[PDB]
Amino acid sequence: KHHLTNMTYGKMPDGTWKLAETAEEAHSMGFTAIHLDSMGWSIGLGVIFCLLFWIVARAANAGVPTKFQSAIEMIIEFVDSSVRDTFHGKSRLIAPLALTIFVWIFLMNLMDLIPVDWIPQVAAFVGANVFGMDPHHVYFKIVPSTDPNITLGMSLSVFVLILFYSIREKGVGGFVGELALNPFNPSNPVAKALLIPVNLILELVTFLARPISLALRLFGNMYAGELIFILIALLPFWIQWALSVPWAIFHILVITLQAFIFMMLTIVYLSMASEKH
Amino acid sequence: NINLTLIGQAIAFAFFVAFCMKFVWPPLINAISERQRKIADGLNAAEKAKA
Amino acid sequence: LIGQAIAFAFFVAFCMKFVWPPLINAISERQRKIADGLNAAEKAKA
Amino acid sequence: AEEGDDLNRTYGWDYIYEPEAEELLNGLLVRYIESMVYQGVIENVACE
Amino acid sequence: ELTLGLVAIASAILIAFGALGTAIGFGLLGGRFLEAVARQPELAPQLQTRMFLIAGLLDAVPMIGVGIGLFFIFANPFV
Amino acid sequence: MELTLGLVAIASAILIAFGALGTAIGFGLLGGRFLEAVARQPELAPQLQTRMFLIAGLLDAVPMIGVGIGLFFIFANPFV
Amino acid sequence: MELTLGLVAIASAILIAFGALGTAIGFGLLGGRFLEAVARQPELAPQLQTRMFLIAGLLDAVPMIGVGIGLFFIFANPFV
Amino acid sequence: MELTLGLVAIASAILIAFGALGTAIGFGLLGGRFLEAVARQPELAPQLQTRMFLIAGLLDAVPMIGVGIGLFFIFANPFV
Amino acid sequence: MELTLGLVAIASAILIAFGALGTAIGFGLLGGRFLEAVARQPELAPQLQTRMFLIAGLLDAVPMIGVGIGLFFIFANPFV
Amino acid sequence: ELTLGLVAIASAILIAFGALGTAIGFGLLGGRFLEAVARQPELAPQLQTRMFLIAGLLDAVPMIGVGIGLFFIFANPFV
Amino acid sequence: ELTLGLVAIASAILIAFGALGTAIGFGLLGGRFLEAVARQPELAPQLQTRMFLIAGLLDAVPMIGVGIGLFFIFANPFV
Amino acid sequence: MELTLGLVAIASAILIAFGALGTAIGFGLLGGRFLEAVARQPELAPQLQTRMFLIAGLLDAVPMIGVGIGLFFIFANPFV
Amino acid sequence: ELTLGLVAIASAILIAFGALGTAIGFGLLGGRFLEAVARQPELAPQLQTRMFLIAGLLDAVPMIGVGIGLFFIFANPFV
Amino acid sequence: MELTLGLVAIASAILIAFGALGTAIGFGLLGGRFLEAVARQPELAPQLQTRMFLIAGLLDAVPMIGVGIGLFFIFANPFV
Amino acid sequence: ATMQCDVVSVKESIYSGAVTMLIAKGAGGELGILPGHAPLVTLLQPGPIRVLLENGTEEIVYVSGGVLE
Repeated sequence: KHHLTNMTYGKMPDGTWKLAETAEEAHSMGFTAIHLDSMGWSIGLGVIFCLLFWIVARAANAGVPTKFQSAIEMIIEFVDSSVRDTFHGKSRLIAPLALTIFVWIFLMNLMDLIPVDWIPQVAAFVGANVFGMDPHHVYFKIVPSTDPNITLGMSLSVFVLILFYSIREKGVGGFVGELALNPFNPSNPVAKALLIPVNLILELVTFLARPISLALRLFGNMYAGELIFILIALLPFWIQWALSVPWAIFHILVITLQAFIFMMLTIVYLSMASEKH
Repeated sequence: NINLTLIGQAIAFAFFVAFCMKFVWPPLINAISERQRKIADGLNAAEKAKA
Repeated sequence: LIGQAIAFAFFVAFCMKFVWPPLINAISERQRKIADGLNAAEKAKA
Repeated sequence: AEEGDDLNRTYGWDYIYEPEAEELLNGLLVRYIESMVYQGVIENVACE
Repeated sequence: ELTLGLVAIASAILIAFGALGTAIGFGLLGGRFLEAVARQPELAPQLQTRMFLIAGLLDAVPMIGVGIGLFFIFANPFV
Repeated sequence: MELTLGLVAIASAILIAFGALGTAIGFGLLGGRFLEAVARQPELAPQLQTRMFLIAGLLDAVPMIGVGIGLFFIFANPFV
Repeated sequence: MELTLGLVAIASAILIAFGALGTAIGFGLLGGRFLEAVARQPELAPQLQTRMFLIAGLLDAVPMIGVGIGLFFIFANPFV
Repeated sequence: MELTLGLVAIASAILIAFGALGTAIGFGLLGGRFLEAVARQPELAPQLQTRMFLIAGLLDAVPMIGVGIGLFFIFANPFV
Repeated sequence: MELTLGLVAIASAILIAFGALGTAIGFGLLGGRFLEAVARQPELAPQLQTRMFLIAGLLDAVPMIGVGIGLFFIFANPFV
Repeated sequence: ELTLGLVAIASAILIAFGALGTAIGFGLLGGRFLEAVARQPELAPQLQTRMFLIAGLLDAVPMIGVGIGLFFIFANPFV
Repeated sequence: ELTLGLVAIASAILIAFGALGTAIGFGLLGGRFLEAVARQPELAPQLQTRMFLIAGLLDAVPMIGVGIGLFFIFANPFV
Repeated sequence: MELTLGLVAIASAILIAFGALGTAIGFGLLGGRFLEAVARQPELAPQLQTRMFLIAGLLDAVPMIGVGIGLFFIFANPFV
Repeated sequence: ELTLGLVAIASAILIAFGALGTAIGFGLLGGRFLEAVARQPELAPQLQTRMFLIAGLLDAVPMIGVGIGLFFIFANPFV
Repeated sequence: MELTLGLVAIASAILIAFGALGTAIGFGLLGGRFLEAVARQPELAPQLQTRMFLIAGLLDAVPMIGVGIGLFFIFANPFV
Repeated sequence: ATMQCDVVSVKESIYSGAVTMLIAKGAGGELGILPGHAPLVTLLQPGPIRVLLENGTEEIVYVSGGVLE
């Protein structure tokens, strides 16, 4: 366990499958310049649903479908109903947006239900097969997606869509404008710090902070999940593992919840931006 | 040691899928069958009304 | 920092690529709902 | 007069008063008096 | 040396703790105000007006605290 | 030398923000109940407003004293 | 001394600011219910305000006591 | 030993503070219901005000005890 | 040593400090609800008051015990 | 030196939050107890019955803190 | 040396504040419990059953904390 | 050295203690309203209990994060 | 190195403390607004709009504290 | 050096703990009225899960933010 | 189960029978009613009333003013 603890210390806090362009690819450098090179795993995990739904798209019908196709139309009907009846901005491809981002955050949090330690104790054969083992002993084994940079990209993508609408409703002038109920102060220096600076930071940071919060929503929740898995790793045999199961159940219950509220608030921002002023 | 931990995980997943089968399948299955049956009923109503 | 930007740009392309199919899947169901209404109309006409 | 009679206990169960009990009781008294008047009208019509 | 850290701590308190005051008080006010408008939907204008009035009456002390903290952050005393 | 300066600054600021709650919460409660009252009887909105100012002038003084003491410390703290 | 000068500053801030909330919160709690009573009883307001001020004065005694203690510590601190 | 002076000064500040908070907050709690009831039942105002005084003094006793301990330690600090 | 003497004094003070504060607030809420109920029940004063005395005696037992320990320390400080 | 003051403060806060919790929990119990008794002058015995039934349930962990504090004062830790 | 009082006061914090959380939570519970059980006396037993449910579900974490404090005392880690 | 050890021990205490408080409060708040609801609708008790369990599981999440990290510091002894 | 831990603790305050404030505030808003929309489901959407307005009203200064903490962490405006 | 490590450990500990507290209180505030409304209108189940989901999302904003960055400190102290 | 519901005006009753669901617009809160429910009284908005039997059908009655026990 103790050496296993050291391996765990090395392994999970890795960055993008320990990848860094113009440098090495398994133990390149702690916190040096690098790029994201694990998101592709989740991208393909999404292409999985892409094909799974191309199945139903080509095997589309009006009658009774097979069980899996019936469940797919369950989910499609459900999500379309939710997005439309909640609210719609411009009826331009918003619903496909919402449904795909739903299922993506769903899956991207989902895979974590697998063991952290089965991945290395299996892929050790492949690591010894190609590209060394000692940097793999440091950190080179794949980890279920846990980088926040995917969250940052998604959040900024949403923010870009928000900006695109805000210019398409052209409310940017009023969007910079804000409601300030703080006009006066009884003394000179406090009024000096009041007039320009107080309201300027007010109109600046408000909408800026939100997407940051959303990205860290995703990251912190999924991160908390992986860390619980990590603590489960100890007690190799004296435990009966009978108490990790209930937390795992609860975590599963959560997964859907954060994913859903995430795409909710996505819709909420799209709605408010698609509204006047 | 390592085998012991991995086997503990496997037994855990056994208990999971035991409860996953018992608790997760029925509601989804029932909803699927119910909608399939009710859609069939709507179509039969259409045919009957046509005749 | 570069990975952040690549994740940004690259997720959106995938969503755009998958956009037509979801809409197609969504429409294909409304027709089933339409049939019940048509049957009701036929009963009313009868 | 049967408002202090015909009773033998105060029920440990009671209703919760969604509006103020005062205004509720006032509206009650309104309806009760109106109903009394109505039935009296009925009776005198029969007598006629 | 340490004086800078203590000044930073004080400013953090100055801005954060009154941020609680605004948050909590506005929470109570929002709850009650929504209750009131639920009573009379038609009186929403004057309700919102009173809400603006009281909220503007509120934030003055938070404004003072945050301004003083920002002053330390840019121009601390006791250098 | 760090001791007195840092402690004076800390004490002043805590005086201020701790009053920040004082005013914030006191005013929040008063305003919530004022809204309840105007919801019930909107007729007396200005009279209840008058009583509201009657309370507003009554709740804020000591926090203002704390504010003044803090400002005194900022400008010329009486100490060594 | 500078150590203990800051210590006295801290104790003074405790007393003064702490009274600031004690009074502010007591007053807000008072005023909320007071507005409630005004709403229900728009006639009994005079004696309402009299009892209000009576109990409020009953409230802030120890608070002003602490304020005096703190300002005593500011001007003419003890244990010199 | 000045460190010990600051110790005991802060302790006394805490004592007198907690007494002040108990007084202020409890008094607000009572007064809310006092005014509410008296507005409801102005008739019982004498009896109920009597009970109000009966309980108000019934509240602040140990607060006063702490206040006295702190004041004495200001005048005659123990353990010197 | 004198550091430890000041620490023991801090502990002894602070114990009764929270004790008084908590007991005061407990009586505050408890008595406020007393005034409510007895105002709603002008006839049930005696039995209600009897219950009130019972519960008031029941409230602050452990608090007075801690106060006794604090006074024990004040007269006879242990762990010298 | 230091360990003595540490354990003294530890026992003090033990008993101190114990007493705080006891007092405020008792107040919360009593308030609703008394209002219910006012509404229901009849069932005062069984109300008192359940009242103590839950009061004894209440002060358990505070009593544990009392035991811990008394043990520390009499039979302290290592120092 | 200092570690002794440090871990002792950590344990004291755990157990004492756990007592706070318990006591005050059960006070909040019992208030509305008394209300409801007074409103519907006939349901008192099953109401008690739900109370037992939530009572068990309620204060487990304080028990965990107090036990960990006791281990920290006797079977002291950080040695 | 002992400074860091005391720091980590106190941190571990923090993590469990505060979370315990928060879950206690959420629990009590749900319990009062749950029981009063069951009193209101003594019929649909199953799904009431159902929603109650679901939101209860919803509650403790971040506090369980905290307790996990506390035990992480207890046994893994990071930075130790 | 001391100032580093000082500012780290200061940022801890800066964000967590306002976190408490926001969490409780929006909890109260949710409870009250939920009650209201239950009362008039027919009046849900515009009331939701009001709620969004007040949500933007409250969250301003807590976000400011978060931003100050982030500024300090990325670049302490001190040694 | 290790002292600053304990410093950041404490910062993170209190950070995550405070986040847990805020969430553990906000969830309770929500759930109370949630169950109450459910008791009022059993039929409105869909809208009430809807709103409850919405608000639960709106609530947790800052707490687990600070949680995440604090654990980042645990793995990568954002300094030497 | 179901439970008796009696729609009575001063002139006469309107509807009677044992039922298990009811929709009513109270002076304050809108109210849904089920058998065994805790005893309650309140004033009613002058609007329509919907009551649901266990036969998969729900009656309607239009009411102007009145009280519910």
